[PDB]
Amino acid sequence: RGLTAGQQRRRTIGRSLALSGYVEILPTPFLPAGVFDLWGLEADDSRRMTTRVLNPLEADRPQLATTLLPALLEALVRNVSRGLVDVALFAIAQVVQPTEQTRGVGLIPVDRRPTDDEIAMLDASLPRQPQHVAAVLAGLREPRGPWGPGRPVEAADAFEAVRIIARASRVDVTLRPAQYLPWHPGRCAQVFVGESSVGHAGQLHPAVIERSGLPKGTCAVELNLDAIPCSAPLPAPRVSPYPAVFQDVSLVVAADIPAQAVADAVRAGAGDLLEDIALFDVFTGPQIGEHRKSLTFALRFRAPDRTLTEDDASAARDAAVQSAAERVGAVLRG
Amino acid sequence: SNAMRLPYSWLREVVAVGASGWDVTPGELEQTLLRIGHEVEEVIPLGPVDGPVTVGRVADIEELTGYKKPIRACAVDIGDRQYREIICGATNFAVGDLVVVALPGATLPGGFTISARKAYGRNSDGMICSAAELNLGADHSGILVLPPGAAEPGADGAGVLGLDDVVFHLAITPDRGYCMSVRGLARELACAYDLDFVDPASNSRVPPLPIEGPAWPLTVQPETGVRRFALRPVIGIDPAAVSPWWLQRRLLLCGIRATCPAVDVTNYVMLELGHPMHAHDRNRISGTLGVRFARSGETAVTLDGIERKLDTADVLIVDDAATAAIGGVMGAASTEVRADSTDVLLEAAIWDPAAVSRTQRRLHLPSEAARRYERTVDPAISVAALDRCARLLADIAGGEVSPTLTDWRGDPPCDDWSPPPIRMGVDVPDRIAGVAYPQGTTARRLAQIGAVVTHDGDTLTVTPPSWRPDLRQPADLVEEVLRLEGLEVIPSVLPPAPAGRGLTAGQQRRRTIGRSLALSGYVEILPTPFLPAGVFDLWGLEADDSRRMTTRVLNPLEADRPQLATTLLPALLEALVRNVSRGLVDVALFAIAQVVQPTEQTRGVGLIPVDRRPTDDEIAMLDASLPRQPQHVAAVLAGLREPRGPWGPGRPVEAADAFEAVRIIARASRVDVTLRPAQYLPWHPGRCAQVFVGESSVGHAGQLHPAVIERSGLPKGTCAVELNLDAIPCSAPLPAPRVSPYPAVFQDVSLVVAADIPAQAVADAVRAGAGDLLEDIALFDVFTGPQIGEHRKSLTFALRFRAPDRTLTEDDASAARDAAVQSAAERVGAVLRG
Amino acid sequence: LPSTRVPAGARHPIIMLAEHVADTFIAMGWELAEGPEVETEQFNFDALNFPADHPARGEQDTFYIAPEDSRQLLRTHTSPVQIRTLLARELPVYIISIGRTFRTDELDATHTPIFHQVEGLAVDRGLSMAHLRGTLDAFARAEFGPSARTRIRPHFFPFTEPSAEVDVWFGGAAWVEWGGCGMVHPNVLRATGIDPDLYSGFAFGMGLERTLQFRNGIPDMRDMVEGDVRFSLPFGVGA
Amino acid sequence: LPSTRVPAGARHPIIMLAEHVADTFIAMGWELAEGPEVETEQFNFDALN
RNA sequence: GGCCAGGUAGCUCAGUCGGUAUGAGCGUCCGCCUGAAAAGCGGAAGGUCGGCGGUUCGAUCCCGCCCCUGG
Ligand SMILES: Nc1nc2ccccc2[nH]1
Ligand SMILES: [Mg+2]
Ligand SMILES: [Mg+2]
Ligand SMILES: [Mg+2]
Ligand SMILES: [Mg+2]
Ligand SMILES: [Mg+2]
Repeated sequence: RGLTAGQQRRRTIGRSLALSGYVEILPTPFLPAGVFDLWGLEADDSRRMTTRVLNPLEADRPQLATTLLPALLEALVRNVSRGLVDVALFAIAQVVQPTEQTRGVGLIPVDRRPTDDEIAMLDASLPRQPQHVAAVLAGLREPRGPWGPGRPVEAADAFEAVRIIARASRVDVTLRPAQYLPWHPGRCAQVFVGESSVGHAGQLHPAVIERSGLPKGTCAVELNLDAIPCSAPLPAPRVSPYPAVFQDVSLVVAADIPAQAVADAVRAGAGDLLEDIALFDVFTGPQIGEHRKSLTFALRFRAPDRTLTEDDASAARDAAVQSAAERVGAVLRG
Repeated sequence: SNAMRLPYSWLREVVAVGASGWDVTPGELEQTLLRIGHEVEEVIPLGPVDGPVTVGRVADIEELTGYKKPIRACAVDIGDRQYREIICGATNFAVGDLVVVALPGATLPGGFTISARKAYGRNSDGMICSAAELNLGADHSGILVLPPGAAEPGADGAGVLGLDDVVFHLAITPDRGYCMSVRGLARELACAYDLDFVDPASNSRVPPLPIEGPAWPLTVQPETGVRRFALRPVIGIDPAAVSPWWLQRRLLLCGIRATCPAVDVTNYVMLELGHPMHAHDRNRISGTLGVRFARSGETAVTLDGIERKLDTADVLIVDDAATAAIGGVMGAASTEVRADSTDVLLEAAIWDPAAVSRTQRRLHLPSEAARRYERTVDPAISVAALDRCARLLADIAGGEVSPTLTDWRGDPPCDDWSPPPIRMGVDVPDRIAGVAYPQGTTARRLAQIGAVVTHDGDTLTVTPPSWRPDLRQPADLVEEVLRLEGLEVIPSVLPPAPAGRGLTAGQQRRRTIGRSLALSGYVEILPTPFLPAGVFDLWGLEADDSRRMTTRVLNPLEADRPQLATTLLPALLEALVRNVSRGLVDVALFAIAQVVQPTEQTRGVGLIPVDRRPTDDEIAMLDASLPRQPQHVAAVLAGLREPRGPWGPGRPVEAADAFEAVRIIARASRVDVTLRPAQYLPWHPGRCAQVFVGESSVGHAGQLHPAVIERSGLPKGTCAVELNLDAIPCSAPLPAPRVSPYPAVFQDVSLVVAADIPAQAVADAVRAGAGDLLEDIALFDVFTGPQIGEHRKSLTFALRFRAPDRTLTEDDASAARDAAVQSAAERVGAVLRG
Repeated sequence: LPSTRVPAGARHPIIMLAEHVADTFIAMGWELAEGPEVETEQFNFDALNFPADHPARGEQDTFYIAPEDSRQLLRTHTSPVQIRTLLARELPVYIISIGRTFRTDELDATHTPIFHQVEGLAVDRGLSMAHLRGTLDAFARAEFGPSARTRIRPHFFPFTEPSAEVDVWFGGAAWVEWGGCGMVHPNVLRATGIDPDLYSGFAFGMGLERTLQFRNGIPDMRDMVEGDVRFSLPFGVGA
Repeated sequence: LPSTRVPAGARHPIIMLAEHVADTFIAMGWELAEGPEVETEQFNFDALN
């Protein structure tokens, strides 16, 4: 039957990240010496519940990897410390997450096949070990050249890695602001597929960066590929031969309102005539209230069976404006 | 054509002769016909009608004048003592004609309820129905007129018209010409249902008429391929006679129009037995009838009144004065039956299938006789079909069958029309089917379809019947057994495939290129292989441009687009215009497909005998006669290449985006390319690169010529790239890097060169002079201020030096940099920036 | 905030379907062959047991290459690849071929003149209709899910005997014609230097545009080939 | 002139080699399995004689 | 193949049987407006009316041939 759906996904994710300027590494499963103490993690952090090794190669690194970030951040330090300061590394490997103290299973006689109840008893005594994808970035995200001086890595580059992985997985993700070490609480996004949390992304906490010797502004991503369901959609597009109508709408919202939330509300209200919507302007200033912002979206309307009048499109736009007012408190820019 | 239309009642009748009481629902019949290999295109039930739909007779007609159309007020006898007044707009009937009347309260097909309406100032108590309104036939110009004697006024319309019937529209495969008749289809159903079959063409159903002498002098040239030619006359037919309704109805339900008893009988026997028949007016035949090839330039007027230009390979029927027929295609107007024809000579002939197929196709005459002859007609039933015609016509038209008969059966006369026997193992159908059939299955099924089966131990000797010329090899007999037992009993078993090698390197390369372009913002399209009309004229190509040496198509769907694509760009540009013209103005399209580039004028290779393997010389000869078909990748770009967003207004497409597409394809192919300025239409001569892999040129890229853009209706600044993937060698490098643990040295060098000097040339010269110590080089500044001379530019490269076994000093790296500067000075004329 | 500064791209769904079909057969040990679109009449008709001056070759309309009677044409199917494979490769042969095919049909919502076909050819010792049916059922399960049911019914093709058509059952749920199949005609094996008493074989051919039409419920087939980005983009980047 | 604004990326050769090995065996009809790295001694030693 | 009926702006179409298609809706452009947009109001541009010839002082319109669609 060839490759499973999941195995095909890991290939597409690896191909897409490499084509986007990421270099793959092989992550080591041995955690650095007190790496979580460097991150400032709480004593009750679920990542601290690790599986330990009796005889490690180094007596100060006997813990197994709950997250792929310590191995990627270690490989990032090697590259930066050797002159390669503009790096972006990723890794697709499984982790180790025990749900209890290391429990053992008694010896089952080899002269026979273990029953399916004995098999399930052996699986439960093992850590969960899901497949993860992670990435770290530092230095210049866009190299300099004749075009200009290049762009340093920022949190949005980590969010774009999420959208690169999500497009490779053929799923839609939603990002919500969140606090989760070792990320910067104001530059961190929790990633959601539907209603299931699948990981985090963004810039790393500055204290974590200084205490780890990492480059300033280091960003990071980590997703749980096993929490992302496999999807094989079967789209049935129907290309309308009728002309479209182009319109723009400017909406004012509180600063904390995510731009995607406004886009979703406009889409939910505009109905089936809305063919495309893109945000192209984020404006602040005294013309707009304090701690508020104006967002302008480009809208494309098209009917499948007729040419639209401008009033047809404006009706769909007003319904979208009303939906944004009810969902994110948007006010039409006046 | 291969359509076969017939009503179920007729098909059921022929089956029921041997299987009394046989009757199946239309749904089951459709499934059984499908399960044995007969495509059922349509199942059309007649009607239905409800309420008072009855036979009437037009007893009076009053012409209502002064309207937009002639309107008739008719008195119609419906069988009671009160004649009904009905208004009708049709003019195809007269007083005394039998018609079909739908009275108020009736419901015609389509849910139309009939009621009495005050129309044209008169009272209308119903309507006179056409065949279309009754769902009996397609005619709607006039109303339906039943032939005299069809029924009496007051008879139930649904019964007289047989509206309970169901018409089956079949599509018959060209290997089953015997199924273009009720005879063949009924025999097939007898096989499928394990029924006893009574052949409607057997002597028990068509008893032979007397044979007391020749019917007409006949000369046959056997080189025409004629297998049989029979003639029998019918004298004293009544010109006032008309075919009975049961005959005209069965013709109508089979898609044939009635005309006169002589022609109706020939068409009816054609549908019933599968043997085409034709009626000649014998009183219009002059002298001996001759069957011969046509001569060069000979013409003939068919019975439709059209003169036909004939060919030396067309078979004709001629007499001493004129051509009588185009053999097996259509009869001529000279001997056609007319309204005053009283003496008829019926023709039953078997023509060469290939000769008829060639003639009817060249003449555009796919007549009911032609499509049957080209699929072979049973030569054993020629006299049976002839006698069936003569007796039916004499009965219907009040004539008398003449006891004379001419029956040419070849020279020397052929007495047995059976194909050659076939030897086959008794279990051969079992082996090919993968099914253990019960003992005797093969012999039973082959005897069912009409073959003679003799047993010689384990080997069967099978002689197929004369109406099955498709049964020539054991595989043909296997299909008969398998289809009659049903393909549903064959199990599903996976074959023993061996270990494969997977995808070729070229197949994997196309996947990687398509994946990389799509991930880089390109949308894939399927390029049409047909070039648009005069596209190379729009490009302004020279008349001797190799792209114009195309391959043309004789019969294209668009006469203005016959040539095949020597380049993928015209198809991509057409798709680009479609997108932009519909509101999608920022677009990047790509396509991976083959082109057709001939190296000589179209040279055809003769027919090689297909009974043996063609020699390796013949295989290489057939390949050289075909144009070259290399694999190309191409792309086109217009509008915004970077969309606008909160970051800024976006970036319009420029030539460097096309050069970047080259580099994406190159990285996907694991090869290095070099770009050099070039002039090559339809590109902009100052913004066009030629792509090289090593020393071999693989294509071009850049912005398109502005004059080409204007003439082609393209967006301004449209860019394009095309590469020949077959010209790029497949590469599988094996790098063995050794990471140096020692620190690097960072230095930048600013070199002033002439503006025409390519930056990659300055970079290659710096690499050549620096040596192994150079780990990386990146251009990051191009400066053209008046501090630099006119037509000159300053280039600053970032250099990274590293040794594999030591730490370098600044002097160590400056030594390599100075050697790189000297190398740039010698190779591209570089001057160190002052 | 939006972070994708790259325009949305997509591979064509027909190319993705061909790639999934190719993967399906390679996973079973089969290989993928090639073939030119402009083919000689010898390989498109004569070697495939097409009778001369017969409706089997006449009723099938063909794009012919100028001049007239040039024995050159645009291939009416990927079946000539069977001839090229059996002449060039050693036995046994288990091959599929995906390429463009040319018919003289008017482009509408369900017909296209230029479409893509999947040809299959297996030649080995002891191959039967059961092996053809097993291959067809595995093919239909890969494209239409595990609950896919097929049926074969007799038909005619000059290059096969017995010949059949394949229907699929994945209206809302009924028998829809998928493609043609059958045992390789012994004349085709003799025209390639293969002993029909030693080797048997089967072949099949499905249209990719037709397959995608009811696998996804796509209304207008004109959108499949016209190249509007609105048709490709919803399918995603595709690997 | 340089046209690639995207920095150089690469997949690891070992992953590339594993992909090439996997493709070679899929083409022969084989499939790809799964296995935890933290394993019980029952499956790593005891059940393997 | 048959006489019809369609081919008209970037898209979907209406309309003209000789000198303006006062073409529509949407698409493009300009002004007011906005930080920049859109809507709104006010305005513009753009068709060689399928192609090639003929008739005519002049052809989207009349004639011939041809290409592309539906019956
Ligand atoms: N294209 C195609 N290929 C075939 C192979 C076997 C039977 C019928 C077929 N139609
Ligand atoms: Mg047969
Ligand atoms: Mg138009
Ligand atoms: Mg404006
Ligand atoms: Mg305006
Ligand atoms: Mg105007």
